[PDB]
Parts: sequence; C-alpha cells; structure tokens
Amino acid sequence: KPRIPVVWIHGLECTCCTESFIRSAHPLAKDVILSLISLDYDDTLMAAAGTQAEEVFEDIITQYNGKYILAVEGNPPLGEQGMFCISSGRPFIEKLKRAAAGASAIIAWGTCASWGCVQAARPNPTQATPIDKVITDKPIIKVPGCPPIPDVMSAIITYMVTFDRLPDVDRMGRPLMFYGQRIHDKCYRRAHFDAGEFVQSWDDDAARKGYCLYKMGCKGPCTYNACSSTRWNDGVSFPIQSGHGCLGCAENGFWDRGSFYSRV
Amino acid sequence: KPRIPVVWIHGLECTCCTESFIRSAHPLAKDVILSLISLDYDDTLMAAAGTQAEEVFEDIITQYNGKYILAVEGNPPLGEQGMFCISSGRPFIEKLKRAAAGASAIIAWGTCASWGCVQAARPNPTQATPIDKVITDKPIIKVPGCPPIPDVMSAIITYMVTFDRLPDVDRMGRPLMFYGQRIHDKCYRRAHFDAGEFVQSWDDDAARKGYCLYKMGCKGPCTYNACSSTRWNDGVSFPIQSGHGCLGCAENGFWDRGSFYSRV
Amino acid sequence: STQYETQGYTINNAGRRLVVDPITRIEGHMRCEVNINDQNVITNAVSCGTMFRGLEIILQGRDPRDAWAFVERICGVCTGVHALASVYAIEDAIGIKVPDNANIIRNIMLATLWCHDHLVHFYQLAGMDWIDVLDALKADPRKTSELAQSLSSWPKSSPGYFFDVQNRLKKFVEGGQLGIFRNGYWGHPQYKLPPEANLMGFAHYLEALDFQREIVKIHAVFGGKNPHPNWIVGGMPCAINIDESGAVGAVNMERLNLVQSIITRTADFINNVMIPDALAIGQFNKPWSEIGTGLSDKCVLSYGAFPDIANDFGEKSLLMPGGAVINGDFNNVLPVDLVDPQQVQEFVDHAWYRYPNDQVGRHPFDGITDPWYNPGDVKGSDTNIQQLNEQERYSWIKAPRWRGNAMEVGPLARTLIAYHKGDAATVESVDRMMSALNLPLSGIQSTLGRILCRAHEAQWAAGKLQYFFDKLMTNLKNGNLATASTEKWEPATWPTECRGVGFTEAPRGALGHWAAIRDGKIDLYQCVVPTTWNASPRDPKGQIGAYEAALMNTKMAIPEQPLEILRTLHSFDPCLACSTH
Amino acid sequence: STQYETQGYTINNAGRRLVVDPITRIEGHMRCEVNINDQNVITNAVSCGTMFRGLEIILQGRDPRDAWAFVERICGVCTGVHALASVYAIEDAIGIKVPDNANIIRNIMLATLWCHDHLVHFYQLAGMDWIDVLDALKADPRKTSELAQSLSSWPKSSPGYFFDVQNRLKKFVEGGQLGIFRNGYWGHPQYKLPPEANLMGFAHYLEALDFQREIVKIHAVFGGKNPHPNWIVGGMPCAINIDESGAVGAVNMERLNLVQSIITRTADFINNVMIPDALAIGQFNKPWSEIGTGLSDKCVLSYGAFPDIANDFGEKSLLMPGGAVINGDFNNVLPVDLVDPQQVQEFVDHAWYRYPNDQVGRHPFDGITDPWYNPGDVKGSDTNIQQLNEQERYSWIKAPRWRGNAMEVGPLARTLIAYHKGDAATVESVDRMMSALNLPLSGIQSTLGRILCRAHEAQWAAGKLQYFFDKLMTNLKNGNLATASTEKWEPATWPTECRGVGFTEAPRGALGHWAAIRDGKIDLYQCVVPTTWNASPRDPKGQIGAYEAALMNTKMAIPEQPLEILRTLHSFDPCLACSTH
Ligand code: SF4
Ligand code: SF4
Ligand code: FCO
Ligand code: FCO
Ligand code: SF3
Ligand code: SF3
Ligand code: F3S
Ligand code: F3S
Ligand SMILES: [Cl-]
Ligand SMILES: [Cl-]
Ligand SMILES: [Li+]
Ligand SMILES: [Li+]
Ligand SMILES: [Mg+2]
Ligand SMILES: [Mg+2]
Ligand code: NI
Ligand code: NI
Repeated sequence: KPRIPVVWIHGLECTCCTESFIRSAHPLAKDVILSLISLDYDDTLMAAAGTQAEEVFEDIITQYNGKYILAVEGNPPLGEQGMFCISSGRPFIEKLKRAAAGASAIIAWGTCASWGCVQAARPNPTQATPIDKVITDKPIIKVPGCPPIPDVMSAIITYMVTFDRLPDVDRMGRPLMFYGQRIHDKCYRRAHFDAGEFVQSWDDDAARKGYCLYKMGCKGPCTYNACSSTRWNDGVSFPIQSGHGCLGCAENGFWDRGSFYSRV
Repeated sequence: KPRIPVVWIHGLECTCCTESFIRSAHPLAKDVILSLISLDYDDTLMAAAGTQAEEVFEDIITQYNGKYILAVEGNPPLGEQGMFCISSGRPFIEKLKRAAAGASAIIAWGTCASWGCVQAARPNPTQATPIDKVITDKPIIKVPGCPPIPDVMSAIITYMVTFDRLPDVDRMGRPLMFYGQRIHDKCYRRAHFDAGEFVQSWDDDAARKGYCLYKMGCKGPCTYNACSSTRWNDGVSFPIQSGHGCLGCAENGFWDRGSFYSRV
Repeated sequence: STQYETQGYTINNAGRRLVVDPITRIEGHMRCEVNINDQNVITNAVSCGTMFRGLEIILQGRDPRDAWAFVERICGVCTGVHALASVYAIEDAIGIKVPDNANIIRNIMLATLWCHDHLVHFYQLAGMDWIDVLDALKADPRKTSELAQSLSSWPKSSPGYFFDVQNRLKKFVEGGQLGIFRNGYWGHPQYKLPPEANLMGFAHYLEALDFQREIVKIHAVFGGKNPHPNWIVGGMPCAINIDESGAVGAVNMERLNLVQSIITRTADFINNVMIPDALAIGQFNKPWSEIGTGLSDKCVLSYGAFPDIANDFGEKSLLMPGGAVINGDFNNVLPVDLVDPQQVQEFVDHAWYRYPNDQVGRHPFDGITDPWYNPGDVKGSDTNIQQLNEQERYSWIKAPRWRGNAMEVGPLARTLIAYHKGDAATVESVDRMMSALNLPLSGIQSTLGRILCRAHEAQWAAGKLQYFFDKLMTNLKNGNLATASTEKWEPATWPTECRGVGFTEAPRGALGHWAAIRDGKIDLYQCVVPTTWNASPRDPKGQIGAYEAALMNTKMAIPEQPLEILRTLHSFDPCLACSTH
Repeated sequence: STQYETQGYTINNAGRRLVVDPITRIEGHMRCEVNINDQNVITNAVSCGTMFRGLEIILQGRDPRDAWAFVERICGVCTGVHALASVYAIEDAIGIKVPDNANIIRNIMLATLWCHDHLVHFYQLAGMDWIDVLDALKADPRKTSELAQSLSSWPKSSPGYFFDVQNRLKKFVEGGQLGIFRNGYWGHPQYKLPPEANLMGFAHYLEALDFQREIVKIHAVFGGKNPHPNWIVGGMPCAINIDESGAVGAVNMERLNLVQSIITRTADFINNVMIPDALAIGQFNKPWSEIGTGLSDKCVLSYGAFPDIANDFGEKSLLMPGGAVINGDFNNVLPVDLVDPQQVQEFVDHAWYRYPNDQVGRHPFDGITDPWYNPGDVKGSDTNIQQLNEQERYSWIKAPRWRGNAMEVGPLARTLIAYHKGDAATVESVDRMMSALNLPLSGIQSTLGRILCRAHEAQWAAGKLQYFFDKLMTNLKNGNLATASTEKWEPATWPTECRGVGFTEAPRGALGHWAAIRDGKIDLYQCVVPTTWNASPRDPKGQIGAYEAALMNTKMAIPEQPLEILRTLHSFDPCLACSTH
C-alpha cells in the first residue's frame, strides 16, 4: 500500500531533532523511512540538491496537496525581512507558509519549532518565532524538548500511522501520552527530595549516592516530559540519572528562567 | 593469560539464577565464559555427564585447590539425611562441603543460596538451609533476589575479576554496590507515594497513570536491591514499572511475610 | 536378575549396569541407570529424579491470589508457565473471567517462553550431543561459509567470520582451560557432522547464547522481569494507556513498539538459524529417525493450549490442539477431561511417597504429597546409592498415567496429536519436512523427531507472537484497553468451597495445576508437570514411562561414554525441578 | 565581469552562473554559486552561509557556568564539542583544574562523537555522492557477497542477505515513492562503482543507520542523553561509586560494563564496514585523488585535541597534534597560539556584519558580532536573491585567517599536520592506505583524501576510546574516583575580570571559544568554528577560503547536475549552524 507522504523542513535550528529521530531504537528510523512513512523531502538526508531538491519540494506538495504531514524542525526569524534564514534565495518563512498551506497537519519537533529554543533566548537577535505564531490555520502538534526523546518521536509517529489520528494533546498542543506528567512526578530520586537528601556540591558524598539535584538547580519540578520514565537512548539514562539537574528543556522560555544552577 | 577457575554447583533450585546469568547484556555471558573466567564445572551447561562430569569436578577442585571461586545456586536440604537432593548417589551437602573446602571464596547466587527461598517457605518440608549455615569457614558473598538482576550478576563478576578483590558487603554479606539501598528509596513512583496517589484495584485510573503500588502490597519499602535503578533485562523494566508491587524477593523470608497483596 | 514383558518391551536387568549421575545439560537433578546385554544394547532403563522441594505442601494455607508467585518458582527454565497454569486454576475455581487483552498478553507470555526455551534447549542443552565442538578446529572457514550459505539466507556467513569464531575457540582451548568442553565425548563415532558443519553449529551456539537474552524483553515489558515475571488472578497487572495523560506510567505505544521489534528479530533468528540447523542435524543423522521411538508410536498426550477466545478452553478456542492416542491407534484421537477421576492418576509404588494404598493411582484432586525416602537395598546405604532398586521405590518423581496408560508428552506428542486431528498447517509442515529429509512419516517418532518437532514449534510460536500482538493492537485501536477483572478480587466474593483446574502446554508438554480453595485459603494444590509424565517411574503393572521406553533397545558404541543415552534423554528436554516440584 | 589572481587561482566571474540552493546532505543552510566557462570548468566559486542565530550575543550577561548548555545548541550534529570547548574556556579564564577522571571522561565524550559523527557523515551525508543507489537494483547478490568477502571479515555478507536488501530497495521504489532517492543524480557518468559495490555500499548505509544509535549510549551513561549531553565547569556531573552503598545512584561497574560493550562494537563496525568501504570508494574513484585539492597543499591548521595529561594543553599532552602549515611548506609545522592577536583573526568585509574597520581582522578577544544584512547589488533583490554579489557582502559566515593566511581545517588538515610532525601511528596509517590504492602521498590532498582521512580518524578515535576507558579503570582500581573540582564553583571565588580560551578538534576541524568574564557574568563570548574556516567568504586581499578553492578548476560533466560540486563540498562535512552560530 502507498505510505503517508511527509515533508520535513528546517528553519533556524541545530539539527538535534533530526539526530534524535535517527536514534530511534523501536522502530528503527530505517524501518520508519522504508516501511511506515514516505519521507518525501528532508534537506539533511535527500540525494537531490539545489534545483533538483526544489523540484522534489514542488512536485510533492502539489501531487499530495492536502494529504501530507509537514514536520518542522527549527523556526523562522522575523528580523532582517526573514533573511536570517534563506532558502532558495528567499526568506525561509515563505517555504514554511507554502509547505503549511498544503499540509493536513503539522508536527512541531523540538523546543525550536514549539517555542523558540536557544535562538529565541534574550535578546533574540533574529526575532526567532515558534511555528504556531506564524501558522494559525492548521493543526500543530508540539513535541518539545531539546531535542525530544528519540523513542518518543518514533512512538508519536507510530501512533499516528497505526491509529490514523493525531495524538490527544494538552492545552499547549503537546501529546498527553508523553507530556501529561512532570519529570519530578516520575523521578527515581524523589525519595531523596522527600527526605531532604540533596547534593550540595558536585561529587560530594550525596552525589555519589544518587541524592536529589534540587539544590543544584534541577528544573524537573516545573518540566513536562517522559525522561524520568521512558528515559533516553534505548532506556540507558536521562539527565538526572547521570548526575545533572533537568535544565527544563521541554518548557517554553527555559533558557531565560535563570541560571540552570539556581534552585526553583 | 590464564582465567580464574570457577566451579558452579546446584542444590535444590529452580535454575532461575543460571538463567538470569545468561541474560547478561554487558558483558555478554558468552564473553564472561570465553574471556573473563574459566567456567570449569556447571551441570546445566557442561558437555560431560556422569562419570566424566565427576572426573572434571574432582580434577578441578584438586588441581586448583585454594584458587577457584565456588558459585552456589540452590541450597542443601537437611531432611531425609540430605537425600532430598542426591548427586552421584550421595547427599548434595557432601559435594557442597568438598567444593567449599577448596574454594578461595563463595558466591551464594540468589535467595536460595543466600537465605532459603521458596523451598524454605513454611513448612519447609525438606529442611532447605542456606549455604552460610552449613559452610562456616569461607568468605560468602550473598547475591539475593529470585533471581538477582542479570547485569548485577555480571557486574559483580567483572568487579571481582577487574579489581581482584571481593566486593565490600553489608552486615548480611550482600554487596553494598547493588544492595545498599531499598527499592523504595530509588523508585520512580515515589512522587505518587508522597502525594497519597495509589492504585486501589487492578487496572483502575490510578494504575493507568503509573500511581504507587503500596496499597496493592508493594514490598519495596523493606527490600534492598537495584531493580528501581539498574532495572531488568538491559534496563527494559522492573516489577513495579510493569504494574505489580515488589514481592520482596531479595529479602530473607519474603515468602512468609504475609500475602504479597497485604500492605507493609 | 529378572525379566518381564510390558508395552512390547522385554525388561531385563541381567548384564552390565551403567550409571549416569549426574545427568548434565538438563534442568535440575536426574540419575539414569541401564543394563546392557552382550551386544551393548540396553535391555533395562531406570529414570530417577534426584531432587524434591515440596511446593504442593508449601502452597497449603496460602492465599489463592499469591499462589502463582510460589509455583512460578517450580522452574526458572520454563519460567512463567506455572504462573499461567496457577492463575488459570484459581480463576477456574472462583469463576473469574479475564478481559480479552489479558488473555492475549498471557498467550504472548507463553509464546515468548516457547520461543526462548526451545531456542536455548536446541543450542545450549542438546546441541553438543550433535556438534563436535573440538572437531570445529579442523574446519576450513571458506567451506564453512559455503555450507552456511547453501542452507540459509542468514547474513552472518563470511569466511572471515567463521575464521574469527574458529580462532576464538582455538585461543580458548590452547591454555588447557576447556571449561564447559572439558572431558567431553568429542571424537565418539556417533559424531557424524563434517568439520564445516561443526564450526557452523558452534558459531550458531554462540549467536543463540547472545540472542536469547533479547527474546525475554517481551516478558520484561508485560511481566516486569525475566526470569520469573509477574501475573495476577483476574488478568495481568500491566495496565495499558496509549493516548491519555500518564501513559509514561503504563504500557504505551513506545512499550508496544519495543515488543514488536523483539517479535520480528525472534522470528528471523528462529527461521534462519535454528530451523536450518535442525534440518541439517536431520540430514547428517538420519539413523536417529529409528532410535528412541519409545512410547511415541504407542501413547501420546496433549491437553492443548493458547485459548484464542478469552476464557474458553474448548476445542474451538485452543490454537494448540489437545487429545490422547493409546495402543498406537492414531486414527482415534481421544478427548481429555482433567476432572474425570478415571483419566489422570498418579502412582507412587515406585516413588519416594506414601499413599494409604500404593497399588492404586490418585487423581490430583485426591492427590497426596507425603515424602518417604525409602530406597531399599541400593548396594550401598540410604546415603550411598550404588544401584537403584527399580523393583521398589527409585525416584522423587510420581508416576502419572492416563486411563492407566503410560504416555509421552511434549513437542513430538503435540505434533502427532495435531497431525492426526487433521490440523492443515501441521499436516503440510510435517509432510514437507519429512519429504525434504527423504524419510517416512514414522521417522518423526524418534529421538531425531523430538528435536525436529521442537524446532518446528519455535517457528510456530514466533508466528503466533505476531498474530497475538496484532490482536492486541486491534483491540487498542477499538478503544478496548481492559487488562484486569476485579469483580472477584476480594475473598468475601468467593465461594466458601470451590476447586479448579488450570492447564496448558508448557515447552516440554502437558501441564496441569489442580487447586481446592476453602475459607479463602488453598486447601489442596497438586501439580502434574510434563517431565513428571516423561521421566515417570514404573506403576503397579510394571509399565514403563516415556524416558525408560525410549532408552530401551538402544545400541551403545562405547558403554563407558553414555552419548546415546544423553542424546535420547536430551531430546525430551528434561526439567527435573518441574518433574518433582 | 572581473578577473583577479589569488593563491595560484584565476577567479573569473564571466560566463554562465550556476546556483545550488539548498545544499542538501549537510547540517544547516548553505548556498553555493559558481561560474563555468565554455569547457564546463569552474572558474569562480562562492560559499554562502544562509542562516544566523547569534549565540555570541545571547551569551552576554549569562553566568559562565551556564554557557556550555547554550553553546552546545550551536549544533546537534557535532553535539557536545561546543560544551567541551565552553567548559575548557571558562576553566581557563577562572583558573580551574579538573580531576583526571573528568578529563578522561571528556576525552571519551569527544572520541565517541568523532566515531559517531564520522560514521553518519560517511554513509548518510556523503555516501550517495559515490554509491548509485538505483544501480544496486542491477547487482548480482552472489557477486556482491564475493566482493564483500574479498574486502572484509565482516560477518554480514551472505548472498541471501544482499538479495534481501536488494528486494527491500526494489519494494521501496515499486510504488513510485522514491523518498530521499527521488530526483537524484543516478546514472550520472561520474558514478563509477560496479552494481555489486553499489549494493554492498547501500546494505552498509542501512547497517550504519541502525548501528550509529548504539555509539551514543556512551554519551547517555556519562552525559545523560544524546543529542546534547550535560557537562559542568569543574569536571563532569557523573559521580562515580563502584564499591559503596548507593552505587545504584552513580556510575558503577554495570554502567562501565555498558560503556565497554559499546566501545568494542563501535571499533568492530568502523574497522570492518566503514574502513573497507572507504578504501573501495578510493579504488573505484582514483581520479578524485586529483580533484578538490584547494588549500590542502598550501595552508592547513589544527589546534590539537585530547589532552592526556589533565589540564595540560601543551604539545606533550595533546594526543591529536596541533600546528599550522602555510605556503605549501610541510617541512615547517608552526605552533599555534590562540591568545596571540596576530594569529587568529576574523574579517567581515564580505560578510553580513558591522566592524569599525572592515579592512582589518579582529582577534576573537576583540571580536564583534553586530549583524548587518546587506547583500548589495545582487541579481534579484535583498529578499529574492538570484545571484549573490561576491564583490561585496555575501554570507552570514565570518572570514577567519591565521596570520593573514586562508587555511583548511578538518580530518585531512589534521592528518597532514600529524604526518609531517612525525606521529608514528599517523605515518603508518597514511602510508599503508596510500600503498593499498597505489597512489602517491599527494593523493590525500584532494576530495577523495578528505573522505579517506575521515574514515582513518574514525578508526583512530575508536582505538583511543579503549585507551581512555582503560585509563579510567586504572584510576578506579587505585581508589581515584574524583570527577569534579568545586573550590572555584562559586562566583565570589572568581577573578573580578579574567579571560580564557577553550579549544579542541571537533569532527570538522579546529574549534575555539574565547570568553571574557567580568563581575561574575559573560562580558564577551566569541566562537570560531571549523566550518567558519572552511566555508569562509573572501577577505580584503580577495583571498578565498577552503571550499571556494577546492571547487576552483573542477570539471562538470552536466552543468545542471551539481554532482561534482556536492562531492567536493560534502567531503569537507559542512555544518552551517556551526559556521554561523
Ligand atoms: S532530581 Fe530533580 S526531578 Fe528528581 S526528585 Fe530531585 S528535584 Fe525532582
Ligand atoms: S511502588 Fe512500591 S517502591 Fe515504588 S514508591 Fe510505591 S511503595 Fe515505594
Ligand atoms: N516446559 C516445562 Fe516445565 C516441565 N517439565 C513445566 O511445566
Ligand atoms: N565538527 C563540528 Fe561543528 C563544525 N564545523 C563544531 O565545532
Ligand atoms: Fe532540536 S533543533 Fe537543536 S536547538 Fe533546541 S530543539 Fe532546536
Ligand atoms: Fe534462583 S534458583 Fe530459582 S527459586 Fe528463588 S533464587 Fe532459587
Ligand atoms: S533537561 Fe530536557 S531532556 Fe528531559 S530531563 Fe529535563 S526535560
Ligand atoms: S520482587 Fe524482586 S526483582 Fe526487584 S522489584 Fe522486588 S526485589
Ligand atoms: Cl523556548
Ligand atoms: Cl528466603
Ligand atoms: Li474460566
Ligand atoms: Li586550565
Ligand atoms: Mg505433583
Ligand atoms: Mg563567531
Ligand atoms: Ni522446567
Ligand atoms: Ni556542527
């Protein structure tokens, strides 16, 4: 049977969300691409460049108008008439708007597409702007995190393909399945938090016993994500398990909530 | 470069500790057997049977007297003159004592070798007895659990090979590295326990959100093991993560501490 | 010495007595003795279980909801199967019906076990009876690659790979530290593989030792851990949440994706490594299609397994057929009833137990587990068995019979029952397999046949994993998430007195747990386990069980080296902890 | 049109202009323009970074301890290297010395990234320039097996495997949904592999896509996650506990065991899949040993990396050598000083930035990032560029120079520096590689040489992973567990005004972060990143950067199909988010 067309575009970004996607353990990103979806445009991976890539973009959004999913990594800058991000000699935002207009739905991968992420941190030199403030007439599913968890990205994809529907979302457009609870409400160090058992300086005796990172600035109490349950890289670890507090990286404006080492 | 000789014997058992050992993800059990130890006797895996297996046993404990590690799975029954467990026509306890006499140290794998496990539960028909109540003049490392975590077993083996020393132990002979803390002091559902957020009956709304299993009889608060941190089967799950309370299976006498479904 | 006739055999304890104690490459503790005649042919065979723990005694007074956790520890090899039989037995006693997803997930747990257990048996337990590991050091790596590529699409076949495996084995043995290979039977004339086949099989032994760890990740997702996953009376505790807040705390789409990835890899390993290896053992060891028939052409038993209609244990529901054949009459597959007191009975006249009358067999609802270590004259002492006395009590294993008949259970038994019931997939698979070996159908009724059927079953179970997974996903797509029924969780809801049977097909054969509940506690818990059938001692009529029959009439090339005995016993996949419990 | 001479090139912008925008199979946003003469030879090349975010502006006023987390997000491909450069810079400014285990673990993080990044670049980014994916459908699976087995011991080589991969590709394209293969350059005359080598390479593309996810498990153990692991000023947050209570909460023996298992698997994949494929591309594409030389026979630069003596960044400590060569004089490897205002300087006369004097270069401690989008007299308009005007400002990339010289950085640059400094392992590796190709040493100074050196470096880094792991374990055996120095963690302990340099060799070349701290806050934070060097626009003397030079004098078979431009650009592994930050 034909696979669902997907167009994956890139604005201002670091490409962490593409890299996260290809880490997927189950299904492998290989199997997502060969068997689950038709990844019809993606600057990072496609053979064609230049005029050949422009022909792919135009052919897919025309032939599959109304029928493709648009994945967005990164975000558009409004500064300098949009020419902080140039694609085919024109502002990126024009490509975002053309791709959005034909899409059935939009996946905003990462904190960049969802909220703004690092380029939007003060003083936001480029006026980097999240997708939902530019595209106001399409369903947008926010999948935040810098980047999101690989097997969360692939589970959201498999949910959509298998169940033939968007995931149910919270009031911010995040999938309830992975963003319904806070890091701190599924954290294996919560016993230590409840007991007042805290790391006070790096590599102290508390640190060597896996005590709570709250006094080292952990933002798990105000951050919604699946890192403390699903974990990272085929379940191997997450920030807190390896001894660093949560930075808050799945939350809007997390770069500007103060030092990562200042307590909540 | 010779490998350290290991003799692995089996008393009354279910073979869950051998099975756990071969699950090891890192190092693979293959690489433990080929590169890290010389597994010179093991009834579950060895080519020789009968008189040929008796010759291997006698040859290894004689040639390597004072220099092999004895691994013990299962336990000796004192009932019926020891003939609830017969090996080469004689009580298993005789083989245990011969193997112990030549060993430099003993690893008591699992709750059976450490404490008694299921055959020692009331009314203990066979008078199944843990290794340390029979062998009283040798270092015994207890690695309890029914069975212990695969990658805990292999981590203890690699520790001993790499560091050329026994692990440091608690007052019960359990390695501090994996048995120093309780399941409940590293449980990812502790937030729910703190909040009074409990499963009250199987598959209720609380169960479907991963709430605490204390009211369903979880024995995590009185059990020392690594399940809530290292987890099981290459970090894939542990009892509580899959929705059942801890049975208490690493602790002495856990079968007889009341119904698994009665709260602590 | 004495001689008597039973089941077409002449049981003759004249001649040289051979003892094999311990039997290795099994689970748990077994002793075997034989007598051989002047042509080195076995004329007597004695099967002895050399352990006992007493789970039927320990279970008395327990809460029925806890029973599964205790009886799971009957065995860590067939881990989970006793938990399944237990929750089936308690649900049968109380009158509990579980939701479809719980039944589907239990079937996934059982099919996962069949795959894992059969794979490890083939390679780590039986394999070294057929593969001469030391002879692999003489193989040509290029000829090994050619052989492998002629048999399978499996990727891992390069000459360099086989040279690297061979070199690893060479370095391993060079210092004299042969480990599990010490004092083996290497060079015995019954090792018939060429060196290239030995190196291919050894490489696959190592690949299977690695890969088997992955299969049980399915048990970790639904059951928390393996060995010894968790279960509940009323379904499973692995609550499902796909699309709601808190799915991080439940079986969610990421957890199900992990299960799917393991299913695919499990099928690929079994279909492209173990299946071709099993067929190659058959090609190079055809005479073993005529050795170890035993009771497999006389009396075979299956209870059936894998109910596809939740809470329906009838013939239209069970995906793995049940039935009995006796007296070699495969044209009449008989129905089995585990409540009928005239069907399953256990004798103890030749076992270390007391009954008020040891000349009669007890149905398990009338079962008694009163241990009595009484070996009589064993040419040594009670603590020094030099020769078991098979005229009196000689085992910790009870003697189960079906309508008084001695039966074989396990993969070959199940294959023969499904074949003769006219199951289309089975008939076609068996006929194609025996055609490829250029052997008649009767060649399956043998030690080689037990191995071929076991491998075939691993393939069948890997297919059924996908079928069950797809059934679970269909329910989830239809919004059917339920995994537990709790209407009768509380003891106040139970009958004051009730009894039930839980049955299934474990990797080694027909399993039943019989439970009687009174006043909220276990009053009686009796287990009859597949190796109890196969490894059975004699009964009051002198009838021999499946192991003793299969060893009868067997030629030994070298009496002091029991390779033929090991081949046939290992072909049944003995689990002695299971047999004795 | 204009013509001028620079660095031995004739820069001539007469004649046909070709535009490639977007450049794909890179990180980030790049535009390339060229002019070609009547003979289809490039006479002008224009490198344009088409993105900017402004991390150097965003960092002002932040706490120096937070800076690593911000600058890590310069790039998710070379993830972690900017965090390493950052903690180095802040430690250099404040006067912090980390414990040995923290330095060893940082070296492991960097070597892990080299392995991962180089492997993905080879297959997923550059590979389809060399491998004709659709031509793999014409291969013979058995001839593919025979080819693979002639080149490698890698196990996965069976004819059935190559048939299965070929059938997966055949099914993929059968519905007309060619995905990432759509409208490619397939059948271009510069595709020279035979069908069997295309199918071998495509199978390996897929194996590498799968395998790369495992490598970064090392980052997850020590750094929590990949992409974008965590770090601290003072060391690493991954506290170690091997033998004490609470080791479950720390880097323990089980976590170290997982790292060791990934190291072995990573070396095996690189040595037996990536290395023989790189050599095979060399064997079938020898003419590309003479294409794309650019600056690689004139000016190359390495800062050096992997200090083996903790907190010692000198020549006796750095395992990957530093040095600069200019004027093609490889007999004179010059030392690099990142504080010397006369060495590293950035120019913006041809970039979208404001300086007080755009005719001079500014050392990064005097750096200015004042963005000014001013493309001037383009063909088209400022929001609809048809042709950049390379006579004025044409890029978001600043123009770094070393002592005024335009330099190439990256794997070829480092290989040349280490070779000409006499590093024994580099000399042996390079000599053996070029001997196997029957090519002169000069053949590495090319587009093919960039790819060969990158593969070399993945093997070098895999070996160093084991070395660093063993050093860490030696410390732990000696009871040396420390991972952080915290005596200068608190801002009150810092100098009121200080500055520092943090430098390393990222996968793509020489990286530096220059940081000034005043009154507890970042006063200045300037980054010069490897793709900033290589993708540089021109300077006031008209000197061209590494990409523009390497494209000069290139023949194109089909002007409308930029395969030769993509081959040379991809050989440098462009990261445009890095270049612009
Ligand atoms: S480490 Fe962070 S998320 Fe975990 S319990 Fe402490 S404050 Fe909460
Ligand atoms: S689930 Fe058990 S171990 Fe976890 S918090 Fe609740 S009671 Fe404690
Ligand atoms: N399979 C199995 Fe174990 C036995 N015999 C059970 O039941
Ligand atoms: N490698 C890499 Fe990224 C670039 N250029 C950095 O630093
Ligand atoms: Fe993930 S491209 Fe990387 S910066 Fe934070 S999400 Fe963006
Ligand atoms: Fe682990 S052999 Fe299995 S019963 Fe509990 S440990 Fe014993
Ligand atoms: S920093 Fe991000 S990756 Fe998870 S633990 Fe915190 S949301
Ligand atoms: S039952 Fe046992 S396996 Fe761990 S979670 Fe509890 S100690
Ligand atoms: Cl943000
Ligand atoms: Cl116990
Ligand atoms: Li029922
Ligand atoms: Li320093
Ligand atoms: Mg019984
Ligand atoms: Mg800069
Ligand atoms: Ni068993
Ligand atoms: Ni980069």
